[PDB]
Amino acid sequence: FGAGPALQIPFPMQMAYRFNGIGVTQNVLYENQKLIANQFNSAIGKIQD
Amino acid sequence: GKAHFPREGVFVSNGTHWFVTQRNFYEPQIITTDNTFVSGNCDVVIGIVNNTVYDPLQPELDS
Amino acid sequence: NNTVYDPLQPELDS
Ligand SMILES: *[C@@H]1O[C@H](CO)[C@@H](O[C@@H]2O[C@H](CO)[C@@H](O)[C@H](O)[C@H]2NC(C)=O)[C@H](O)[C@H]1NC(C)=O
Ligand SMILES: *[C@@H]1O[C@H](CO)[C@@H](O[C@@H]2O[C@H](CO)[C@@H](O)[C@H](O)[C@H]2NC(C)=O)[C@H](O)[C@H]1NC(C)=O
Ligand SMILES: *[C@@H]1O[C@H](CO)[C@@H](O)[C@H](O)[C@H]1NC(C)=O
Ligand SMILES: *[C@@H]1O[C@H](CO)[C@@H](O)[C@H](O)[C@H]1NC(C)=O
Repeated sequence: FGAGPALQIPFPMQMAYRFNGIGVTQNVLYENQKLIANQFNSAIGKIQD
Repeated sequence: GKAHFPREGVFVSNGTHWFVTQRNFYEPQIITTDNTFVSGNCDVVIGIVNNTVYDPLQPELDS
Repeated sequence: NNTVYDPLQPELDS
């Protein structure tokens, strides 16, 4: 969105990109999609606490 | 039944056909076995769709 | 103008 015009991307695909960007194949995210979302949610709650 | 993922780019489509293309520029390719990788299956990936992945070897074996 | 080699050809013939 900050590169010029903004381009819509389904959120899980934005994550697939971000994961690929750190060396892990874009299959990890789907195998663990619920795990990843749950860990994320937990971490945010921990910050607020 | 196996799950094919882009090696790079995104799987996208118009009203009738799926193509794979680089994220920053629309240049649709035929989705083939040389464009995808396989990992896991259709029982796991959420949002996976039904299509045919083309194998360039088949006609060479027959020709 | 030059050529590009395709490794499959001799495999189909062998
Ligand atoms: C990777 O680590 C995570 C986090 O410890 C594992 O997920 C947990 O698994 C236990 C059961 O052993 C569940 O009770 C927890 O609720 C799970 N956590 C979440 C956020 O879902 C995960 O199973 C491990 N995966 C592998 C392949 O080892
Ligand atoms: C989606 O894109 C494809 C690719 O250009 C269009 O299908 C082509 O249509 C021409 C003209 O009839 C044929 O000669 C090609 O063989 C077709 N390509 C393929 C892969 O079948 C298709 O019409 C487009 N669909 C929509 C809804 O716009
Ligand atoms: C996309 O959203 C619609 C509407 O909520 C839902 O029915 C569909 O299952 C969702 N698909 C995926 C892959 O999340
Ligand atoms: C593909 O079609 C089969 C039936 O031949 C069906 O059982 C399966 O769920 C479909 N898969 C997807 C991703 O639509």
